[PDB]
Amino acid sequence: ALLSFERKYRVPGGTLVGGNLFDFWVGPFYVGFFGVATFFFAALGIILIAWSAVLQGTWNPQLISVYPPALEYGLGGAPLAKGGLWQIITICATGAFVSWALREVEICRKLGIGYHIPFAFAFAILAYLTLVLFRPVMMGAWGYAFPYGIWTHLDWVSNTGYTYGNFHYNPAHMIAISFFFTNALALALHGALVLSAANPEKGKEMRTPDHENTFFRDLVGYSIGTLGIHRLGLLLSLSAVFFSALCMIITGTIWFDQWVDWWQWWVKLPWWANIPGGING
Amino acid sequence: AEYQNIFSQVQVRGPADLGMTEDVNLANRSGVGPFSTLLGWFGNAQLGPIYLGSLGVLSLFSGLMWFFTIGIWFWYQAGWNPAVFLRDLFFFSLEPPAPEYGLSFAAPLKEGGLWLIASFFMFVAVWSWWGRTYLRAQALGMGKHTAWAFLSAIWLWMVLGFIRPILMGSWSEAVPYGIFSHLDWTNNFSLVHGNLFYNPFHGLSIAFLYGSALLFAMHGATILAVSRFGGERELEQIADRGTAAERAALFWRWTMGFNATMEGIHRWAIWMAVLVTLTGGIGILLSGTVVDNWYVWGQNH
Amino acid sequence: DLASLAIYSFWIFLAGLIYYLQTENMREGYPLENEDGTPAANQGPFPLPKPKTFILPHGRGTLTVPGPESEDRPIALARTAVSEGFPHAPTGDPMKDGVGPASWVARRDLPELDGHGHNKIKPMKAAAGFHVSAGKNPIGLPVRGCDLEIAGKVVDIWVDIPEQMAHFLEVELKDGSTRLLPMQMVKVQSNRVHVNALSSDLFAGIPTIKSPTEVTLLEEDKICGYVAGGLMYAAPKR
Ligand code: BCL
Ligand code: BCL
Ligand code: BCL
Ligand SMILES: CC[C@H]1c2cc3[nH]c4c(c3C)C(=O)[C@H](C(=O)OC)c4c3nc(cc4[nH]c(cc(n2)[C@@H]1C)c(C(C)=O)c4C)[C@@H](C)[C@@H]3CCC(=O)OC/C=C(\C)CCC[C@@H](C)CCC[C@@H](C)CCCC(C)C
Ligand SMILES: CC[C@H]1c2cc3[nH]c4c(c3C)C(=O)[C@H](C(=O)OC)c4c3nc(cc4[nH]c(cc(n2)[C@@H]1C)c(C(C)=O)c4C)[C@@H](C)[C@@H]3CCC(=O)OC/C=C(\C)CCC[C@@H](C)CCC[C@@H](C)CCCC(C)C
Ligand SMILES: COC(C)(C)C/C=C/C(C)=C/C=C/C(C)=C/C=C/C(C)=C\C=C\C=C(C)\C=C\C=C(/C)CC/C=C(\C)CCC=C(C)C
Ligand SMILES: CCCCCCCCCCCC[N+](C)(C)[O-]
Ligand SMILES: CCCCCCCCCCCC[N+](C)(C)[O-]
Ligand SMILES: [Fe+2]
Repeated sequence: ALLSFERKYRVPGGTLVGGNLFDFWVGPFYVGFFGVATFFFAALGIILIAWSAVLQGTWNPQLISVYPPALEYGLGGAPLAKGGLWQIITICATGAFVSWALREVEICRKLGIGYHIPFAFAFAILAYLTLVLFRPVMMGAWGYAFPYGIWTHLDWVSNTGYTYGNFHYNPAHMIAISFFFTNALALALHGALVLSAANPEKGKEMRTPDHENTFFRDLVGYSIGTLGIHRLGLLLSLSAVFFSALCMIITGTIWFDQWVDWWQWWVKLPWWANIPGGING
Repeated sequence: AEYQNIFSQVQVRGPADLGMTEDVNLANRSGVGPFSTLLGWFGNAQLGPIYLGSLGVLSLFSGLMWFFTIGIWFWYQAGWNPAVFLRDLFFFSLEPPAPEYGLSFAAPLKEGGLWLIASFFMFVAVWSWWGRTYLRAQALGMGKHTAWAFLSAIWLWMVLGFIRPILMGSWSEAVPYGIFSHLDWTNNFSLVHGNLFYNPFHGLSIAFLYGSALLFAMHGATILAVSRFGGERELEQIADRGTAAERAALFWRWTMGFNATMEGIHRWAIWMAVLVTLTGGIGILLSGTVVDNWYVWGQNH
Repeated sequence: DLASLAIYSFWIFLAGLIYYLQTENMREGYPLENEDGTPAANQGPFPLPKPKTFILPHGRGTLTVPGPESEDRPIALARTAVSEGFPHAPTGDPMKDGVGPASWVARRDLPELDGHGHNKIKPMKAAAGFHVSAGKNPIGLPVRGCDLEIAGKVVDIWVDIPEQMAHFLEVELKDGSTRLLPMQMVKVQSNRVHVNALSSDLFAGIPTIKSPTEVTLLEEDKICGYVAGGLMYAAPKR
């Protein structure tokens, strides 16, 4: 099936690999070389996971967990049931995410639009590879990565953070959380603005960008503008993930002590380190 | 090579836009503020004008009163020593009344009284500002979406410092006013309730937080991707679908099998964001009042 | 248990909300069609929402969606396979026929009006007080195509008054007439403006506007589509 205005866009071209070989759709889905690659990587990984489910002894979604090689294995390979499948599944996951991005690039080329979406998606992928690849490799072992399990990965988040006390004190974690909070704030506002204009009070006429600018100008003394808010949401989101990746890439590597104590560089500053009074004096 | 539209290549300026009048009392509208060429590379360069009726003045006054109530106490903690003020800036904290005082106001000023005062100013500041988001919308004839979404944020806030402390029977439950302490209160709250990761509402709240970042990244990027077809003019694309809106929808249909409309995407947007603090507020409200330990609660339900 | 009631209830709500959200987003492009233009058999588990009517300002009327869907324009494409799911080949010149990445929608042939009933986009020369405030001014710079040949010169910037944002670069061709070029499809450089999407010989093909001091929604679509379409169809010159 097609959307009423879709056919004029389903033309040949845009593919990065294989010419018109895989240039076709399956229902609403565009295929392409990378659509096939993705399916491959995804099918395998799902299968390899169902297999790990058998070796673990469970078919329950809440229980199936796939752990990386124990620390003792370092960055080498480990037996399938002992961290191998994880290692293989991670390969598939990466292969499927990167393939999904590339498929996107092709969709962009066929549609004549910018590459912003896959570019954005790339940040998520990079966050993922920071947790399962870059940080582990920098730390010396795959055991530092998180396990693939609905609840078991939350365990890893908790233990990993408490390994440094209150993870709240990680300075980069603070910035990251800001962007996430600000992004959610911005999204709530952006959606409410456009909607409050497209859907005015009963019987009235749709408002306009002028009204939108007017509303925020009246409310807080500033309007970023329709091109601006979209530039902002993107910026906030990506910045949020960039700092997430950064807050962890530095943890267990350049800083491995209690994050709270990191803040001592500031308090110990010569010109006030020894002054009495206050909390730290 | 190709331009991305992240920063403007060239800025243009014209007369200060004074905005739509509609049913707004221009007497309360201030004058235009300066123009920021800095802001201009990213978004609109014009600052102001801002509206400030009575409610506005009220809110700004309470707001500052709140902040100053906390700040004076911060100075007092530094012994009025500028050097100590700056170095221990994140360590100062204005704590609530000890449990002993329940929900009374007996507590001494240096022991919860100031907290209650500051909290009072903030209560007025926030609620008055909320009424402000509603009225500014009404004066322009617009929907009340903003005021409704803002209510969801107000909900978490209200629950954290007023509704929960009350049901709990004491102001000691409330959040202290401090950078680091408010973080400590947060960690402690989780430890004390069996770890919020076990709280189904904390988990949903997280899905929406991550969801808001995923969706805004998607949306923002999409609009920028079709800004070459004027996609950023969302209201008119809603009223007369253009090739921008169609390519936007088709990028996602082809990618994930389904898509949005130029108006609908904003409904997805407003809810994704709004549900962060909605589920969150419930999650916290139930903590200590109905569930003491989420791990435990989880074992049974 | 109260918490158990709340979480159970929320999921009920969330499911109904997603339902609602999915239906709201079906106010355009639906019902689904077969490549031949007829209603597809399978429409999915989601029904069409009850119509809603937007009251447009300045007497421009209303917009009711969902509503009868029609391209209201010829689509110069043809099936390349005997079954559904394959690319439809351009029967003529895709750039000129306006299909593929060069597609345009049949939008209203009126201009967009700001909240005050005035034209939202206007050439800068006709916008009182408007002027370049930062960054290199493109006006006067020669316009180079992906084929590295000059195809004209920038004679003005078309501005979005309400947003105070540059939208188009009006470029003058050797024949003396001008064309509009989307700000986002151009690279303003110190000694020129570069256009990757188009080769010199393709600028004349860019659709033209009827009135010199205003462009219409329908005209903007044909201009943006045509230029973007160049990324794929110009290739042989780039
Ligand atoms: C007790 C636990 C510690 C703690 C320990 C940690 C640790 C440890 C970590 C964080 C991380 C984060 N913390 Mg913390 N954190 C704490 C308290 C908090 C609080 C709070 C209110 O208290 C907040 C708001 C945060 C916020 C955050 C975020 C900034 C960040 C997670 C988002 C992210 O990076 O996503 C990045 C996005 C991804 C990783 C997703 C990638 C998506 C992939 C590419 C695609 C998936 C495709 C999929 C499989 C297909 C599915 C099928 C289809 C649906 C059909 N933390 C406490 C103090 N925190 C994380 C971080 O920085 O990570 C980098 C992290 O590792
Ligand atoms: C950077 C953050 C930490 C982390 C910290 C947390 C915390 C803390 C929480 C979660 C929660 C979730 N995490 Mg996690 N999580 C991490 C990395 C991941 C990765 C990955 C490839 O990197 C994935 C796929 C997930 C997936 C999930 C979801 C199961 C769940 C809520 C969805 C959400 O928030 O969506 C945002 C995105 C969307 C709404 C888009 C749709 C995404 C769908 C829902 C994801 C499907 C995942 C699927 C069930 C399992 C794989 C698919 C199969 C292979 C087919 N997490 C890293 C290690 N995660 C929440 C929960 O309830 O956990 C039990 C929660 O509280
Ligand atoms: C060790 C600490 C615990 C923990 C303890 C808590 C607690 C305790 C809470 C959360 C809450 C949240 N947690 Mg947690 N959380 C943990 C780990 C995590 C991780 C992670 C990867 O590990 C993540 C992603 C999260 C994520 C989240 C968010 C989904 C949620 C906050 C929503 C929000 O945006 O509020 C942002 C917004 C507000 C608080 C809105 C109120 C705004 C007010 C109305 C306006 C300000 C007005 C003011 C006067 C203006 C100020 C100045 C002017 C600008 C000048 N947590 C660990 C396990 N978390 C909150 C929640 O709802 O949980 C269910 C919560 O209460
Ligand atoms: C970079 C910033 C933010 C962002 C952006 C973003 N995400 C994106 C995009 C963009 C721009 C897309 O274009 C793409 C998309 O298609 O949107 C729907 C996507 C996407 N983000 C997704 C998820 C996602 N994004 C997240 C976060 C974020 N995405 C950030 C906040 C999160 C979290 C945890 O916060 C999740 C879960 C996917 C829905 C979708 C990409 C779909 C995709 O790659 O499909 C190919 C693969 C499969 C269908 C299956 C792979 C199965 C196995 C091979 C592996 C699984 C093993 C293991 C790694 C998972 C175990 C999970 C456990 C932890 C539970
Ligand atoms: C759905 C939930 C999300 C959300 C939504 C949301 N927030 C909102 C809204 C909405 C829909 C509004 O309409 C409202 C708004 O007006 O936005 C611009 C708001 C808002 N969200 C705010 C904050 C906020 N929202 C947050 C979160 C969230 N908001 C969620 C993610 C957070 C966090 C912790 O994540 C914060 C901190 C406020 C900015 C604003 C409501 C403003 C308000 O209540 O003001 C009352 C009081 C004052 C005037 C405060 C004064 C304090 C001063 C002392 C400051 C500085 C003084 C001094 C510096 C003066 C000198 C200046 C110098 C710098 C030169
Ligand atoms: C140096 O310069 C001078 C001006 C001194 C300025 C210095 C000021 C400084 C440094 C100020 C710093 C302020 C800070 C750090 C504030 C931080 C707040 C934080 C980190 C978190 C806030 C959480 C607060 C919540 C959740 C509050 C909720 C409040 C309510 C729900 C209202 C409660 C109201 C009550 C109890 C009043 C009771 C009264 C009645 C009967 C209605
Ligand atoms: C606009 C709403 C769409 C977002 C749907 C989010 C679904 C993620 C659900 C994951 C969390 C599940 N839970 C209860 C175990 O925490
Ligand atoms: C938990 C959220 C994950 C949802 C996964 C569902 C993805 C939906 C893909 C649906 C599009 C289907 N189709 C073919 C009929 O178009
Ligand atoms: Fe938008």
